[PDB]
Amino acid sequence: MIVSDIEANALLESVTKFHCGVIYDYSTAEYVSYRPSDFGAYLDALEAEVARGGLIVFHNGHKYDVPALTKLAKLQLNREFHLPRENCIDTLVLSRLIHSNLKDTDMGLLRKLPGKRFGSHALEAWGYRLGEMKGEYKDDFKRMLEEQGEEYVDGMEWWNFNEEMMDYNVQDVVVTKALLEKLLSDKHYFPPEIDFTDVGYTTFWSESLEAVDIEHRAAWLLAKQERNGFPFDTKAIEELYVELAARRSELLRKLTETFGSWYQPKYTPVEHVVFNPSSRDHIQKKLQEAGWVPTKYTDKGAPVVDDEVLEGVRVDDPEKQAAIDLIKEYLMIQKRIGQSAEGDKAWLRYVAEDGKIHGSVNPNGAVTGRATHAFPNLAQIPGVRSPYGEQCRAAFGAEHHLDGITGKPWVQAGIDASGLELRCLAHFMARFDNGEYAHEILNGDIHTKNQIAAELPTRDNAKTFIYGFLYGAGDEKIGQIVGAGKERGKELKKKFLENTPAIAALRESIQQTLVESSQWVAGEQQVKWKRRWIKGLDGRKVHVRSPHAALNTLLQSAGALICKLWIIKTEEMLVEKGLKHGWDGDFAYMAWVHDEIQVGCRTEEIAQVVIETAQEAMRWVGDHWNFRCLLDTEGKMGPNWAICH
Amino acid sequence: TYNVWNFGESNGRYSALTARGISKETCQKAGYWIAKVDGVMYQVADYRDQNGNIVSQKVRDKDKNFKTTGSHKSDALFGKHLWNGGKKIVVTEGEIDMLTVMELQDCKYPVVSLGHGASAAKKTCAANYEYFDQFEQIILMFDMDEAGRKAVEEAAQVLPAGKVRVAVLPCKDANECHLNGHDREIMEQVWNAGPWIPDGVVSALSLRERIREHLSS
Amino acid sequence: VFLYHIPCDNCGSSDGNSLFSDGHTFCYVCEKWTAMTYNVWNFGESNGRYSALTARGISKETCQKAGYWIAKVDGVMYQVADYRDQNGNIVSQKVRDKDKNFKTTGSHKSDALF
RNA sequence: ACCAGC
Ligand SMILES: Cc1cn([C@H]2C[C@H](O)[C@@H](COP(=O)(O)OP(=O)(O)OP(=O)(O)O)O2)c(=O)[nH]c1=O
Ligand SMILES: [Mg+2]
Ligand SMILES: [Mg+2]
Ligand SMILES: [Zn+2]
Repeated sequence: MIVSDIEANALLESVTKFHCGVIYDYSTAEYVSYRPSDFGAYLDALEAEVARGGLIVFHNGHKYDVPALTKLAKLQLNREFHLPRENCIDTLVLSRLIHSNLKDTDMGLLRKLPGKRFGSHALEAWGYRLGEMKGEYKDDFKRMLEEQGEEYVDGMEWWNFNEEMMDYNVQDVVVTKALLEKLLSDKHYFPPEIDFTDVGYTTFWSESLEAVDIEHRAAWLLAKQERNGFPFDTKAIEELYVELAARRSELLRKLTETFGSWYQPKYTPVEHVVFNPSSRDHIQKKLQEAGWVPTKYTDKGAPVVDDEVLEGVRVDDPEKQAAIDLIKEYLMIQKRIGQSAEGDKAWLRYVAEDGKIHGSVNPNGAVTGRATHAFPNLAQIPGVRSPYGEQCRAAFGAEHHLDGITGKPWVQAGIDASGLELRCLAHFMARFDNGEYAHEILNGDIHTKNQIAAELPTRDNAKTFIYGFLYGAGDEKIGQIVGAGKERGKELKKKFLENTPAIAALRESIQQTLVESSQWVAGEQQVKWKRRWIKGLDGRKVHVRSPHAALNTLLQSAGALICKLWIIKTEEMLVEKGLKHGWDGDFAYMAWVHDEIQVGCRTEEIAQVVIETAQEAMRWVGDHWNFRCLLDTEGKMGPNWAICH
Repeated sequence: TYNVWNFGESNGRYSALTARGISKETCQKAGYWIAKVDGVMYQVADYRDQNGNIVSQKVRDKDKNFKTTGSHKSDALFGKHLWNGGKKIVVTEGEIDMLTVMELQDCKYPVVSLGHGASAAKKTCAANYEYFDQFEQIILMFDMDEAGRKAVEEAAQVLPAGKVRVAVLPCKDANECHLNGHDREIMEQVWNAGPWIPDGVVSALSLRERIREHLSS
Repeated sequence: VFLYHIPCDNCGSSDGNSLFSDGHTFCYVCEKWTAMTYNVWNFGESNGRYSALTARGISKETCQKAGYWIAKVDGVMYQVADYRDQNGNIVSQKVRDKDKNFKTTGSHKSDALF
């Protein structure tokens, strides 16, 4: 087992130069350094470590280091170099699953961290936590160039090579080894009967928990689909931007003549301030003097202003009744502009040269093992039920990537699971009601007959209502879904509670398992804990933040892992079938939101093979962990991501 | 503008160059130093006469501006005072190139620099004709730009014939090739460069394909 | 750039205040933010006010971000625009009124932009 | 505090 690091010229997008590399060994204990002219010897040492049957340790290796090696081995000295995934291990993957809760333990330590590293899984943060850090590189470099005449306001301190970069690389691999000796010192994930510094690639994975393999495979898959990208249309979204930019310039000239300007107190200094529809304070003052009583006070001195109070509002002047709809439309168009093009993290400022968008996908960002998305966020664009929703999802299509050998568009297949957490709930409480609850779920659609038996107008309101009622609501927040008072909210809870009397029994069992005593305060709550963590489906310690949300962190944390194994198995079957992954192959992963997957492929027969093998992969997921239920998905075929939602 | 800035009154200090790759020994040998006046650290270059008398300063700031201390002479060369003889000189375009060549040769060859640049190089090479007579070979080292080609073409007219040889570089000039690690390819250009051929005259044998091309038109 | 959330002190909320890399905080609930002539005219001396133009239509924030401010000196109304440099300092000014009295104060360069 | 998602 070796521990190595890299230094490059820039990020993974455009990397063209190797600088230095330090390899430390657990068999000879040598700081084997390398040079810019010694990159071939570095690759020979890595291939000798691969061929002997060992493991190579990196930090953020799946996302950054391994494709940088693969690119620099080809574009500098023209030789193929591929690392197997069963030999490369990462320390940033292990930092997220053992220590999955840093924001709830960073206080009391902030005396150590400067403040900018608050809850950071970066290696400099752990160097500050392990108290092994002989200064920084960026700040010392900036201080050196401010000591010299030439200043460097850019902040990309990886152009030239020197010896200080070698010294901080040695410091970086020392910090990496210091993180690895602590992260391997856990007893719940690694059994304390064998040393993990001398085992092969068939022993380190097969003599530990299942959670350490699935997370590294998911990190490999998510780094690969991050490297793949997502096709995007530039002209169709500029047409939308030039469409809805001349709309808010009409909604301000027409509106300020209705709601006039006024003087505001700054001998008494006054100012001539005009109506700003973006502020929620001016609209409140203009609805006070228009003859309206809010009858709703969330704040201690101010009413609430949102979409549900601007619908049931009546004034005497009939012009303001039509103007409030224009105010709501202006706020919607303002949010559309802020999300689409004019935002700091907008769509048009993260488009690559090949017309694609590469988004950061964090595999373990939530406290319940749910993956998050950032820079940009591709899982929060408006749906088809929202206004200007179909015109946005038509641009995020897979038919905008012509093939490089034929010049033809491709076909997008989107596969969603229906009733995931509600079927997992039937899996958990099957030992209480003897398992006659998951049979009605398999008998037709559950949300349709729930809508019929609950007289909700839409299926979406019923799907919102059932997960509102299930995850610990109140008396008014689920009466707010139907718009009635607390009496209907009480009678619907008494209706849906007496149907299946196994939810309260499972809740009482979980409360008897976790908590033992709970002292009550009139303004707080003092809870003496007994077991803070919950064993998951793979022995992972799932953290609990609040005791009345234990059903939440027991349900959705067990629902993400089956999807995380299913997205692995649905390509492990296709690779063994004899297909090819990548843009020059047969299929390519594009987007993985919490429920559905979006794959893009060349011909429709490949989409048929994918939609056939997805059910078999989901069946293997349901069979591998011995589930009492029967899992099922549903797929759609189309040109873009407006039909396949 | 005022006077020659002394290092004592301006808090002079000899340091290295991290962003360009020059240690403090070369700037100690030459006299390119750093003043701390008005808060902002100013870079400043020193000019000397043949005997060693300080005659001119070149003041540059953090934001690429120029400041002359007074009467800038036409025979002002950066590095002329240190060497008074030799068989092979290298004339650099700027001032960091001469320090870069001093770094890669351990202070062996007589290497100087210009005082005007590529704009008024012909006047300062015509006014320094008597200094180049005591030498045996001259290696012109200019930028790989259109202005650099114009300077190496037109400034090589007032020079003595038979002693001018021009080297080529893959970078902009020698300093980025020092930064990109091309320290072996520059020494061959110092030792074996190309003579003063491409002025505009052609050979009788080099046209053999091109006359064919006009024969195929 | 945004980093994370801190509990506010004015509104007293838990996730209302946000911390930035520049050192300033901003709360979303309480809305509190923390941290010729040859003479360039001073802003506070000539009664500088960021008034929004009414007859043609320009918001106040554009006049704040551009530096086009109204002076009320000598009982009249002037519209002073400011020309700056790359360093972030006022280089020159332009004065415009109803009679279009072009009184360009300061060192007006030949390559001045806005 | 608001908006969107699953
Ligand atoms: C809308 C919503 C869904 N969820 C859960 C329910 C699901 O397990 C997952 C995604 O929900 P959905 O995909 O919207 O619902 P579904 O998969 O049960 O049905 P279908 O595919 O036929 O439309 O997230 C919440 O926890 N809170 C929510 O507000
Ligand atoms: Mg690294
Ligand atoms: Mg679904
Ligand atoms: Zn606040």
